Amino acid sequence: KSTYRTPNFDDVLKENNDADKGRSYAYFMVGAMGLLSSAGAKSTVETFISSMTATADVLAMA
Amino acid sequence: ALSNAAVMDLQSRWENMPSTEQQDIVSKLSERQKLPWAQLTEPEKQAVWYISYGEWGPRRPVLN
Amino acid sequence: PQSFTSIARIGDYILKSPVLSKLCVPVANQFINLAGYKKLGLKFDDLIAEENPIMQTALRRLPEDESYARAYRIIRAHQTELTHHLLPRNEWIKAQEDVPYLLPYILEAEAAAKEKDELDNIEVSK
Amino acid sequence: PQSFTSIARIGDYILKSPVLSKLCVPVANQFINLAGYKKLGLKFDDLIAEENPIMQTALRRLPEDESYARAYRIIRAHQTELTHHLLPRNEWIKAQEDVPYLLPYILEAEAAAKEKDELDNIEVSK
Amino acid sequence: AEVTQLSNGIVVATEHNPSAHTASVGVVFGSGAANENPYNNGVSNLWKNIFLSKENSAVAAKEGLALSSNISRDFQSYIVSSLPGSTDKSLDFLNQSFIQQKANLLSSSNFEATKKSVLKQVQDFEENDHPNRVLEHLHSTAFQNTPLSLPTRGTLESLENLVVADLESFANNHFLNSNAVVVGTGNIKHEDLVNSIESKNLSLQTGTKPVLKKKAAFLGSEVRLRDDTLPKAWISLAVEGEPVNSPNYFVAKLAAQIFGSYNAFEPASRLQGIKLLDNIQEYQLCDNFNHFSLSYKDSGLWGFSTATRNVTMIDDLIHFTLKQWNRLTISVTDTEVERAKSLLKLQLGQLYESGNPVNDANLLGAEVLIKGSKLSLGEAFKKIDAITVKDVKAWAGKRLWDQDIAIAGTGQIEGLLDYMRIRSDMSMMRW
Amino acid sequence: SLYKTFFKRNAVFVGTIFAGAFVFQTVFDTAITSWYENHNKGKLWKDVKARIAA
Amino acid sequence: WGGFSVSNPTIQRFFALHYLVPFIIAAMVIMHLMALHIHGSSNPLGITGNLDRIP
Amino acid sequence: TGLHFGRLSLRSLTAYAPNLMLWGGASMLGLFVFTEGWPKFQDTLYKKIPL
Amino acid sequence: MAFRKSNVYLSLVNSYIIDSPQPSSINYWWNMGSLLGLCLVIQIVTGIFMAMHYSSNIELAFSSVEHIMRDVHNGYILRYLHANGASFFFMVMFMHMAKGLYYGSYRSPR
Ligand code: HEM
Ligand code: HEM
Ligand SMILES: COc1c(O)c(C)c(C/C=C(\C)CC/C=C(\C)CC/C=C(/C)CC/C=C(\C)CC/C=C(\C)CCC=C(C)C)c(O)c1OC
Ligand SMILES: CCCCCCCCCCCCCCC(=O)OCCCOP(=O)(O)OC[C@@H](O)COP(=O)(O)OCCCOC(C)=O
Ligand SMILES: CCCCCCCCCCCCCCC(=O)O[C@H](COC(=O)CCCCCCCCCCCC)COP(=O)(O)O
Ligand SMILES: CCCCCCCCCCCCCC(=O)O[C@H](COC(=O)CCCCCCCCCCC)COP(=O)(O)O
Repeated sequence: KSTYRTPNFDDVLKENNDADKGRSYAYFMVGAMGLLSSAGAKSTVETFISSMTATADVLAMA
Repeated sequence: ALSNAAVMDLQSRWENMPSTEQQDIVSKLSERQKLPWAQLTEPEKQAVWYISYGEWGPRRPVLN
Repeated sequence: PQSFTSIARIGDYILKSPVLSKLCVPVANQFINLAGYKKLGLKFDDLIAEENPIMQTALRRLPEDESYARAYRIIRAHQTELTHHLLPRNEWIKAQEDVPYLLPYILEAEAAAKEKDELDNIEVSK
Repeated sequence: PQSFTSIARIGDYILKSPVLSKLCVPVANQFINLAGYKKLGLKFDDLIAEENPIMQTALRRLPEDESYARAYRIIRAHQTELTHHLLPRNEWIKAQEDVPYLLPYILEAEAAAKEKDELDNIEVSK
Repeated sequence: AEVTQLSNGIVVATEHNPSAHTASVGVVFGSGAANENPYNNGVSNLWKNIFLSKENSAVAAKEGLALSSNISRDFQSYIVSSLPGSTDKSLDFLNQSFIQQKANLLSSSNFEATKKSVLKQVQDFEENDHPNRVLEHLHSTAFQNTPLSLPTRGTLESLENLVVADLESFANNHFLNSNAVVVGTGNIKHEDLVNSIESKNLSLQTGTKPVLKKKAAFLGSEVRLRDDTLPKAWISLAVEGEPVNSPNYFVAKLAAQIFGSYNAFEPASRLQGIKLLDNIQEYQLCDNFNHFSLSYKDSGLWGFSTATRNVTMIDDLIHFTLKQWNRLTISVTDTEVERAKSLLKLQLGQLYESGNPVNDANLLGAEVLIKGSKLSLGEAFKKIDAITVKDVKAWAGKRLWDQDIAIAGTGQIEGLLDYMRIRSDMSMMRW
Repeated sequence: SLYKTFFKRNAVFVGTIFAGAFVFQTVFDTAITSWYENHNKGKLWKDVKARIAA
Repeated sequence: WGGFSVSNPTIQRFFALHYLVPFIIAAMVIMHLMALHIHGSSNPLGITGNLDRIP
Repeated sequence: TGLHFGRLSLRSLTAYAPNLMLWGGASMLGLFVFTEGWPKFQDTLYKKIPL
Repeated sequence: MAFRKSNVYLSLVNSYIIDSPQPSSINYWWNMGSLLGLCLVIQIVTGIFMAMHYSSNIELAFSSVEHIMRDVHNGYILRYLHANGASFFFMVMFMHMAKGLYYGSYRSPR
């Protein structure tokens, strides 16, 4: 078999590319992973920064 | 006789073959059938069964 | 770190004896296909680690046509194991195609570094 | 980071003016022997910092016979400074051997890179 | 300078030039390497070499006629050039030994002596011409499983299956009167050519060439023909371009004229106006690159082909180039367009208006087959004078901002990184 | 298109990731509190505070 | 402060911070010898030192 | 026939001034995410019509 | 060349986490090295923010761990992320010393 006959990728390939639709779906699931890694990363740097604030006992003697 | 480079692998090649050529090969094959058999070569013998009794158009399955 | 001269000294003692060849060669055959490097499409002499300088030597003395195929069955194995699959049962290395092709290039590089150290400690009797 | 095209514009305006050349050229050579680079045996263009590509260029276009002397007055100054001495009075660079030998190679390799930036930034009319 | 057309059942095109001293006359067919299956592939290349065979060119040399031929993706060509006093002696040759009789060329001696002489040229192409066997492997993987992926020269594995049956079966299907253009360039008047087809007959066939079932469709892929025993690393990288008769045809040619061509060894191709050359000259990342905008009937290509001895810094050549393609979308200057206007008008002023008539007859027949008439040069200069900076930005954001790419490489392309580190270079992540 | 507005410029891709994680922060916090209290009706303090009705 | 004036939350966090930062300085000095080693030390004449080097 | 430049061009600055303002908005939208729950910044952060 | 290769700091980032050629067949047991790097930052960051409230005398040791778990905002998070995360350090590491003991990563030249 020559090197110009590319093998079958037909059971992996899409049936309709539409390159503005297959790319507006890959950047959706990437963007959804970045959307919960911002709610999950505000709520991590809020845990450590608010832990350095006034504790419960030193608030009581105000 | 019929050349090797027209009936080689008439399984993946019957569909997406142009339609004027697609019934040109059944015209050449129908003249090779007016002979005593077992003189047709095997790429010419197994590729007349695919035309009459293959899986394309009719005899396509209901589900892919 | 087992020095193939020492393997083949033990290994040829087993095959030479009629009793031990009847006994532990059928154990050796069942051990080979239970390992299953054939199913990844490798011979055994792709599996040998190539970082000692003896085995680094014997991969330069190899001919070009065998060092091109050996450099392909490795890449088919890094591609098959990447998909967590096996090779299809036609592509498996059969029994006759599993021959020690790199064994004689090692036993002439091992005996050439054994002689280099037997001669670097020679004590001349005056 | 002063770009010798600029100081040759301010310098050659001072030299051409008869009032300023009487006034601030006697301050100039008084600044030179007070600086004391001749006493280590260096001309001034040995001192120009050679780590920018407009001056590393002009050190390749220097001829071979002057780029061997320049490679000696530097090592004669590294050797004189680490003994914490000065060169003897018959080895100081005199007032006439202190010539701008690297000024024409810089000024032609600085005005040939000003021209390259006036050609990546042309707004050609229609 | 004017080109006319007629029709008699067969189209007659003529670009008369009353200054030159030769007169090319030939037929240009509408089939190419995009009109054959991968099992008879190379029958278009094998028909050129029995037209240029020894017996057929010995009879043509007796009257003082030199035979040329060209096999491309979309069109074939069979041109017979001669002196201006032989506008009928070349038609009488072209009607005799190409159209009327084919039992002289396709004998059992002349076919076997030509089948061994193409197989020679293909084998010496596949292993000895590296910057062009990549461009075949770029088409063979950008448009794979589709008619625009077949090589024009034919694969070597398919070229040794061809018998004279497949040579004649291609002739009856594609050398037809509805598919052909009898073209004539050089020093021939138009009225002499059309009267010399009517005074002869020159009929080929009936018509109805077979229509393809699959159109051309770009598929972003890669192929690595790596070979460590080669002293360089050739790389062709491309996106889907504009096909011919597109409204963005000349914008895609002006977009590749911006980054132009380069040869590192010439002292005058190192002082060009491309901004890419400043990043490429500091460590000498390449020896040459040319930017192409190919344009076929159904689809096209757009990208660049390169060659490199610096095999460790390939991934800085591809990165620094592709970060200049992104400048087309976002911040291309007007001077980079006003320069590439003036070079493109010189680029295709030397292609359509050179001296050679047998090159003009290749580019006249390949245009009236598709468009129906040849677009003149004085009017195609007004289509380049009206390209703005916004039209390149509107084109580039459609065609190459974050689009898929097709890669083909050979040589020592170990240093070439894999797909998603090149495909992700198309978008800048700061725009 | 949809790609030409949102996912083309990265300056407006991460603009609507942060504007979609700012809305998700206040909504998902309210919709968990309002579920977790409703799952334990009768056991929280404001249910005991109302049931001390004398 | 961790409160309203300099108190027990402050001195307790000014010690655990003060223990830390010398292991940031000791990892910024390694980032300071790396930027030095690519071009070498200067020398009190201000000319190139690539001619006469000693280990 | 000369552009204003300091290795950045004025013609290449006005090609980013759209996208430099869109990046200022994508940072203020990133500042509002991480600095809510700050009760001082909630004087201008529950002024919104829901939430 | 590229700025990730041309800088003195970024080329350490480039040669280790961006351009480092890893073999293309390594399974998921090769992630335990990257987890131990994350699990080390978890112990260190939840050690600094916890040792701002910890007094180390024998009288105030146990009484100031309970001061963390009762009086500090999100103090129960820090003490539990770091007492359990230290026990997840040794479980990832025991699976990291057993990958290398299985796949022969101890042999020469390593
Ligand atoms: C913990 C503090 C520091 C350490 C361990 C340190 C270490 C060093 C060392 C070992 C050298 C080479 C020896 C030498 O060239 O003198 C050096 C050079 C240098 N340091 Fe520091 N340094 C420190 C602080 C600083 C500071 C605070 C500055 C400037 C604000 C600085 C600027 C420099 C410079 C410019 C050089 C190069 C001098 C030359 O080579 O000519 N360093 N440093
Ligand atoms: C490899 C890194 C570390 C490991 C495995 C580790 C492990 C532990 C363990 C097992 C405990 C006992 C937890 C318990 O039983 O409650 C502990 C407690 C503690 N560690 Fe670490 N630690 C690490 C790093 C650090 C660092 C960097 C700091 C301080 C800057 C730190 C400060 C503390 C403190 C203050 C306690 C307080 C007692 C407690 O509340 O548990 N640790 N650590
Ligand atoms: C071989 O290829 C690699 C590879 O190269 C690397 C790097 C990794 C990743 C491994 C690592 C990154 C491990 C290295 C870990 C360290 C160097 C630990 C350093 C961690 C720290 C947290 C440093 C300490 C610094 C601080 C604690 C500063 C934080 C400041 C604090 C807490 C004070 C806050 C106070 C105020 C006022 C804000 C791999 O996993 C890997 O395989 C894929
Ligand atoms: C006179 C005083 C005597 C006192 C003696 C006490 C001090 C002894 C000196 C110890 C060494 C001090 C300098 C350490 C240092 O700067 O090296 C850190 C790595 C720098 O590597 P490089 O040489 O810049 O890169 C050159 C490369 O070839 C080697 O780079 P690579 O090794 O890969 O970098 C590792 C960084 C890992 O970082 C990360 C992110 O993983
Ligand atoms: C330091 C101690 C070790 C920590 C182990 C963490 C190893 C993995 C790090 C993951 C960083 C992902 C960045 C990749 C990237 O930017 O690719 C960018 C874009 O990728 C993305 O958009 C991913 C969305 C953002 C993911 C947010 C993950 C944050 C979770 C942090 C958890 C670990 C602290 C470039 O990717 P491209 O070249 O294919 O275009
Ligand atoms: C710095 C190392 C931190 C690693 C934590 C890993 C262990 C998971 C437990 C997390 C508990 C602390 C978070 C929390 O209480 O928030 C809780 C919410 O849960 C989460 O969001 C966890 C998501 C973590 C995603 C991590 C993304 C990467 C961030 C990198 C650092 C910038 C409570 O949120 P709230 O204070 O109510 O806003």
